[PDB]
Amino acid sequence: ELTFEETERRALLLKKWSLYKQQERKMERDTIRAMLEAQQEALEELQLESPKLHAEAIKRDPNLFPFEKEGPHYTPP
Amino acid sequence: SPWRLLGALCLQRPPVVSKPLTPLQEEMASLLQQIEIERSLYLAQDLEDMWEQKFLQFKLGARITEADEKNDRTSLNRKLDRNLVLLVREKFGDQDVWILPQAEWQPGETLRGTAERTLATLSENNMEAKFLGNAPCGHYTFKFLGAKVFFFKALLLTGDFSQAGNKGHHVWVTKDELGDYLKPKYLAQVRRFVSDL
Amino acid sequence: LYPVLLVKQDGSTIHIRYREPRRMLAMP
Amino acid sequence: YKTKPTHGIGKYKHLIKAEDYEYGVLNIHLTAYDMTLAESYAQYVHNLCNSLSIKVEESYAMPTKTILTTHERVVQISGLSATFAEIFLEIIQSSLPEGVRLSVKEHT
RNA sequence: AGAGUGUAGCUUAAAAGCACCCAACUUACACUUAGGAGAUUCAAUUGACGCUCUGA
Repeated sequence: ELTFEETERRALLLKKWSLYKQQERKMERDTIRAMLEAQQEALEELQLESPKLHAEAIKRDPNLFPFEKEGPHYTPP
Repeated sequence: SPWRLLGALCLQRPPVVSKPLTPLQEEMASLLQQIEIERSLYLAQDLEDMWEQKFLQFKLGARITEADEKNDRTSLNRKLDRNLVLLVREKFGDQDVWILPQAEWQPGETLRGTAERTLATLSENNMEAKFLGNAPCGHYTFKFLGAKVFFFKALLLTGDFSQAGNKGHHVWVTKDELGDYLKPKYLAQVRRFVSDL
Repeated sequence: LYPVLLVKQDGSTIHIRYREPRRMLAMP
Repeated sequence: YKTKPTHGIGKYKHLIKAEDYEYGVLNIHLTAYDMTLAESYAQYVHNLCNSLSIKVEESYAMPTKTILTTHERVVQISGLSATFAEIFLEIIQSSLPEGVRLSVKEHT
């Protein structure tokens, strides 16, 4: 069983987590849009200042098929 | 017109240590744990004692090797919970600005080749970097005769950063010291394509 | 399920939801 | 009716599809010690994909292998732009919670 | 220094509708049900606080 005070604390916990992760996704999306527009203007400037390099800017590196990179840890070697 | 061909590279050292959980995330961890027990479906004391003393005997590697240095900006291990960006002071004949590592490229060298050369040009080390694509991350043009500087991006897989006491001024800046070290708008906007996270 | 720390070969402790809290696992 | 201006006002099958450098089919493999962590990261990456408008076909899983167990998950991806791929995988790299294995392997 | 100027992400919306998120059902997405946050830059149609562009 449970009481009223713990239920109220749980509801406030849900509310504050909603606010926290809303700020989280807002900042993530802000970074997304900021660096995406930075790269778009970078490509536009590259096209303007180099008519033969924008064609080779779109090509993709062939070493990404077996991509590999490990995540974080706690106790570094 | 006479154009000054200049490229660069905004190196990225990923965080090896995950960021510490905020107390809000700790509260949500407690909540998810308690609901986990609520939803779960079914001499131990000696085993528990042996296991807790096994936990205690070995000391966990500190997640923060940063509090003790306070001055090791040249050290590759300045920060762990966040990314790091290489940043070396440079002195020009007419300018002296804390500038992201640049390099000179020729039309016979492609941008990827210029970046690969820069990987070991100024660091004189055996660092191991990785490139994703030829799409740049920033451009900044300052003229006196035209010029342009391309800020690329790379990720460090591993690094044998020998002779860390280099004659240069390589400082690892994550996000905060960027604006402190790079005043002009052509250099203080690097955070727009540096992953702040 | 419990938060047991695990290391594969080179001293990289990672939490895992594992039965019977060992608090330290090492793969030889 | 055929001869009326309102001919074909009710057709829908043309509105139903039943069946520039860009990637192929991309498989993200997530092998993790935790069912909970694997599922949470799968949900997170799927949410990122469907927020960034990435064609996701499947989110299945491989069968378990015992030799403790590691739970495996798959995410299918199709449709990337030059800068879009960079942002996508750098976000994936930076948003990996704890001790999980990513992959950008291809089909077959 | 000048021009465009200005409602939370978008609105020939006038403080609204779409968007946005977590929780449960989902492998997952989605649906649905529950909840969450949000703005008309400051002074009298006008001036000045912030953003974009044109230059040094």
